[PDB]
Amino acid sequence: PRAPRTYSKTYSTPKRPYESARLDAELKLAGEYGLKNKREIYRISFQLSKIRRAARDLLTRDEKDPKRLFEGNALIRRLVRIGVLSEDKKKLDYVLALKVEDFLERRLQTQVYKLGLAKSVHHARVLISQRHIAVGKQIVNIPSFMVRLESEKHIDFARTSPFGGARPGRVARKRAAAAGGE
Amino acid sequence: MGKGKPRGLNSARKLRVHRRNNRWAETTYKKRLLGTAFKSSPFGGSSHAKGIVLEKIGIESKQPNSAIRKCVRVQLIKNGKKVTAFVPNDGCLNFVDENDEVLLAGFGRKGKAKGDIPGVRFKVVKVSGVSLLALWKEKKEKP
Amino acid sequence: ATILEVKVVEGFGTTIDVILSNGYLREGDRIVLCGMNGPIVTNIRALLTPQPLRELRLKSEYQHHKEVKAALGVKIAANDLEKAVSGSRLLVVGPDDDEEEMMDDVMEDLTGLLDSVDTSGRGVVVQASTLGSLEALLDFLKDMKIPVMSVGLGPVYKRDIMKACTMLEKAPELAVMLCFDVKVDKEAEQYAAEQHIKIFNADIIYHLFDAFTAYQKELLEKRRAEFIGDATFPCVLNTLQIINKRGPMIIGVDVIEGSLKIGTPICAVKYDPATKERITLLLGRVTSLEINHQSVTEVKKGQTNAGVAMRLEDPSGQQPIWGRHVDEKDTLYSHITRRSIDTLKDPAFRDQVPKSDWMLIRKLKPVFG
Amino acid sequence: ARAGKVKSQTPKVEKQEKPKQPKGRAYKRLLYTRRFVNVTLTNGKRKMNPSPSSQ
RNA sequence: GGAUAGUGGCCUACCAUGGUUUCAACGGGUAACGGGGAAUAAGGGUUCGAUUCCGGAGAGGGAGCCUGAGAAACGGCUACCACAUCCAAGGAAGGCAGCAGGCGCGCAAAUUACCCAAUCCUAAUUCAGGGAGGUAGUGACAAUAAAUAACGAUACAGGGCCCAUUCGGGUCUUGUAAUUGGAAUGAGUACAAUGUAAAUACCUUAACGAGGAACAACUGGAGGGCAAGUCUGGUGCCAGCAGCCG
Repeated sequence: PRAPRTYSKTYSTPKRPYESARLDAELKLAGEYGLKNKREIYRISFQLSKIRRAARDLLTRDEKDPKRLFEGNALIRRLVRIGVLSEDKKKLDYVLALKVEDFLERRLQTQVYKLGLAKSVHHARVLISQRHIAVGKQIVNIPSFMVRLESEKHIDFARTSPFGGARPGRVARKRAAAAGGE
Repeated sequence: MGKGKPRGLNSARKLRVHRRNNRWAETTYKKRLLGTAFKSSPFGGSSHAKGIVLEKIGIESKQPNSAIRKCVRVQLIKNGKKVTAFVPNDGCLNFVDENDEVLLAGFGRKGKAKGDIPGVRFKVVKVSGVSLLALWKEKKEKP
Repeated sequence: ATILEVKVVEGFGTTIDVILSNGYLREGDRIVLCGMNGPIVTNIRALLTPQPLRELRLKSEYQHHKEVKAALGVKIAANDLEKAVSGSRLLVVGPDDDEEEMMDDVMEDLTGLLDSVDTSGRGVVVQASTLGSLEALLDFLKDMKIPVMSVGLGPVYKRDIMKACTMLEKAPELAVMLCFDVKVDKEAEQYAAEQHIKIFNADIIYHLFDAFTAYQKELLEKRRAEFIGDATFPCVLNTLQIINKRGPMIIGVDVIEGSLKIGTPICAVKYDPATKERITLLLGRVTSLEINHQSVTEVKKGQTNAGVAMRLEDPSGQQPIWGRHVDEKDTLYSHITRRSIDTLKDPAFRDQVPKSDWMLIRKLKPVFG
Repeated sequence: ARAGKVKSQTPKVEKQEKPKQPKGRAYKRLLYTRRFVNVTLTNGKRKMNPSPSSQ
């Protein structure tokens, strides 16, 4: 009886179930970026919807007045920091027409492939899940990381682990012991 | 055209009281306030209820179609009243048995008849800690 | 490691009396015993001792031990053993293994054990203090030929009375409680009759046969007899004279063979003689009789030498007019052709019809056809 | 029978040793490659579950 | 006037006849504790709030008090009305809507565990005690994060096409095979050392750990609403499906 630990159901659902034009649209999004569920598309949909509602509240209020200016600026400073919104579009009205593709092409999933490293997209997710890729001096292992634009300069393979230095084989440990006999 | 109803700045009272009268002409509002769910509706205004089997009756379906539907007569525990439940799937009433506890449920019509069965407003679900889905798909047998 | 009884005690619920040959036990380590319908694994709740007289007998107050050592008997309080049969091997599992196997060994001793309980039979219900007496009670009622349906343990509550109330429509005198040495709430006794059991509590165990059997013989002998009437017992009658011909008919008959009744269908046959017709009606039945001034039930075989007067009612069809259709010289008989023999049998009573009879149902038919 | 005749009366056909389906992301890539990328043959309108060309 | 810690019809004595009422009094019902709030979500609104915070009632049902600054106390007392123990039959002792646990009621809800290290709390009190409170167990109540294979060359064959004297190079890219090949990995198990009141568990890792037979995803669908079979064999107004049309 101290403090009920507050939680929030983030990701939501569509209104109609079997709308065939929507199903084809969501499939090609999964086809490009190799997502497992429909939930990872709805991940953006809810989180993006919150930003639009905040913009609608600040737009309808009068300009050159307090909150509108201060709250709206902090919203834009965040979206250019994360790297979703471009640097030549800091006008509030541009935030309304953002679209889901800008968020999905700003993850630790896609940015590893476009650097190089993995190749063929789906391989990149397997490298992230298996304890490779240290962005800072610490190994990240979530696909939905969201890279911070400034931090994209440091994306390399880890010091430890394969393609690094220390850890040699597992499969080569078979061939180390076996080939040594011959 | 003043639209009948009073459109006054101090009309407040008549606007509120006129609608508490007209609210009584709606079935969901009327049955919630008066509370026939507690006083009627064989169950105790609840989702599920258990009972014991008395006999096994074959009921005839209605007009365009023609078939015997298979049903069970049940004595409810908490109320003491008697009802006529339905057993789904091919056979299945073989597993139900006579003189056994049976857990009942609704049909999904807010009362009323379902499809083509005259006066059968309940559905059989479990029989002594095992559902008819489990017994009909031979995965674990009755105790 | 052996179970002895399955007692239902206050506070603990379903306890188990064990007898220990050799071993150790502590308040915490789990066991693996045997259920009738489930392999059980569960912890020790508590551990008792008598200190130092009796095991149970009547009274109930114990010591509390954290750990015990063999060899001595002891009650074990525990959880998840609402059914847990006597004679099981109470194994232990400290650090290792999923044991069982003894499950299949001792579950063969359980399958061939409580087979007397007819799962969908026709009454009654038994409730016992211990499971040891419950086995002996079922085997006792097995040989006395009382059908036994359902079985349970512990005190009786209102939910355990409706347990045996599927037979209220059928019998209805085959739906009773045979409680072996346990009490009832009320609540339970304020639901019993009421509608309409009723309870027979006894703490011997051939009372709760004698109390049942003495009760049972009352309402099986209020079924047969009475039939009495409906069941038509045949007869033969010599018509001596005619007192009143019609409205109503009074005939001075004389009984030769068989019994008569208030409600014996009568048929005085016009002796065909070619077509085997008559035809089947002499109105009634016979409401009243008269031996001088006394109505009786009735004359058999030949109790009175003086002629008895009949009194026939008018139910179905035209009455045969006396003189034209029938006369004094015609011998009167019963109505029995076929469907009276539906009432014949009605097993267990027997008698009537008694073993001097009938004997005349070889004669019937024909007679008529 | 008057109680589940067709449940017991039918000819009993059994399961087969198929090559297992891949789960997760691999199944969605199948549906991506099947419909969009490879381009199935269609005369007029599309068809998801085909049939044998016979009456 | 009396009482009260103190105001007052709170209570008496002698007077006066007033007070509330269609702006709904008085009575009845509530499967009614009041709010801070929760659910749904254009704008307005509907429905719920036993329950982690604040206030008020009650300790089986009613009255009645003692001690203390503070109690009509109930893990204190005196009766009566229920229900209940132990009797050597003289009499003794009673109150889980605190914590576990057993009954019963039911559609419907957890272990008779470890400990005062934290949060605070009480005394004469740095030290003692605390089922307040914390730590495990049980736990598909909700919620957050996301393993079930990825890249190769061959083997099968399609797509682009320099040119299409016929070919075919195949220079570029793709999907199909119980072909195969090297590389990963925690799900596991496990010396230690962290962790902790002491232990589990997580986080870090010595050692061991994947080849389709496994380390194997279920759940409900495929006439219309509504995404998806005019597919073989059985069934023949029966057995069954079907929220509704059927």
